[PDB]
Amino acid sequence: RLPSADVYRFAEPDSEENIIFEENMQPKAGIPIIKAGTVIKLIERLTYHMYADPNFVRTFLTTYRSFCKPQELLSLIIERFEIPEPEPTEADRIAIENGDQPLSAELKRFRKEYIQPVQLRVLNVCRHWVEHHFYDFERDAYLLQRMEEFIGTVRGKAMKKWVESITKIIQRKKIARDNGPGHNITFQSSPPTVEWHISRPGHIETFDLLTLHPIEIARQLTLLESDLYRAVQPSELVGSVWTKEDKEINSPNLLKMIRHTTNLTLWFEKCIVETENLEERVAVVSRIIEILQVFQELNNFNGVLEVVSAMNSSPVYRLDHTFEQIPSRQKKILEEAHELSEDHYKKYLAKLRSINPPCVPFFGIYLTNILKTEEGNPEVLKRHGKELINFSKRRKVAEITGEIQQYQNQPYCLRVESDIKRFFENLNPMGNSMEKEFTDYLFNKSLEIEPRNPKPLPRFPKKYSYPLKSPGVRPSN
Ligand SMILES: Cc1c([C@@H](C)Nc2nc3c(c4cc(=O)n(C5CCOCC5)cc24)CNCC3)cccc1C(F)(F)F
Repeated sequence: RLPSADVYRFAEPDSEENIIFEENMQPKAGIPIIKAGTVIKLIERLTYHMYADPNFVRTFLTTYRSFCKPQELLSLIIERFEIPEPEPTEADRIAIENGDQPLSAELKRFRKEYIQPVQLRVLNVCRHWVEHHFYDFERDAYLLQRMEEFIGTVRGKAMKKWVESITKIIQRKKIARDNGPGHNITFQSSPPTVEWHISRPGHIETFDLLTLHPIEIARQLTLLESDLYRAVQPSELVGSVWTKEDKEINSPNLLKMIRHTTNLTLWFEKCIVETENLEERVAVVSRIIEILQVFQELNNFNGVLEVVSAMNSSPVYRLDHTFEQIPSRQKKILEEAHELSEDHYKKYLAKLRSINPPCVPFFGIYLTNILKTEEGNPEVLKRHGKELINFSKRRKVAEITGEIQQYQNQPYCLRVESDIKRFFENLNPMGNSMEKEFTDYLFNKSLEIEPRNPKPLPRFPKKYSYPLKSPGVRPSN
């Protein structure tokens, strides 16, 4: 029936030396769930003759980079396509030598019941690859040449529509190379006016924390973070690519999210500790809590928990004389914001699963859970002396990426202000410093502005030449 191992590797039999399945679920579901296997066995079951497996295709193509390179994958699926057909029977040879057509009964069967199935499943994998994962081919024009040489040498009536589907996707993605962004945008309620404060509209030189409006700070950062959140692809997280040695190649949108998070959070800390006058620093902290209010009103959980991160920082959290003068209202607001994180993020996930769109989810819990998954599961399971790729680990990370992805569909009914947007895109509080040494700077600055117990607090001069009373978090209705 099936071909032999000396001509075709994807016809080696299943064993505990080559595949492990999950026994959780599946009491003869038809399709088993692979816990682990060799890459050959994974590719085989990705392109199986008995069944299509679209959930495995998606999960595989999101994650394969943790176990297999693009060029290796393309070689493997092409090898899977190249099935050896059987030789004729002795009677069919006799028919051929007589000048007649052979009956060809097993060959006709094997084509219909093995080859065609596997080959159409290979094309299904290729089609999913060029649609949802085209960045591999954007990063590798030789990979694209190989794919297009493959797809354009496929022969057969049965393969025609798949080849045409794949090539239309490849051509459409080639247009995307020079096109880029556009306006789409699911937005439904009426948007507000842009709110303005000490900064006169367009006078970018004047823009600061206390001079832009706190509602508008929150709304433009929410617009920004919504776009940053929505730009991260699933595959950028698998293997923790942001902490591999090709991060700035292969985590482009992910590092932009991470760096924004760092720059805004350290900018809040910087704003606080470099205001050495206590009374001004209360105004700073109070304004950041008002930005947190508007983040809470917008359901930008990412912006809430960035302020939580700044206020719980070593430099800021010890500034007891500042927080003593923050009113009980704003203290309750920070307490409730901290409570989002308490008990493993219990209140966060309960709130997130009960609010209505739009939102920006907190991004850093997903990174944390992916790292816990990465550090807590082996890359290979050992069986019988052989090492099998832990695909259950990859499925676990892929599941977490889908919990991100379900919220990437929901932009805001907020008006963009392009100068405030560009201002916040260009935050760099550290400058030429690095994070650790900058936060040690900020901690030393904290100890300057509020010294420790038996050294009394000195009086420092003002730095703001402008009114420090906020306009408030209520809009100009
Ligand atoms: C509420 C607040 C906060 C918020 C954001 N922090 C915190 N708020 C609560 C609890 C916390 C426990 C804790 O272990 N941490 C630490 C986390 C690791 O980093 C070092 C701090 C921080 C906490 C316990 N439950 C009650 C609410 C920051 C500054 C000023 C104020 C205000 F009270 F003045 F408003």
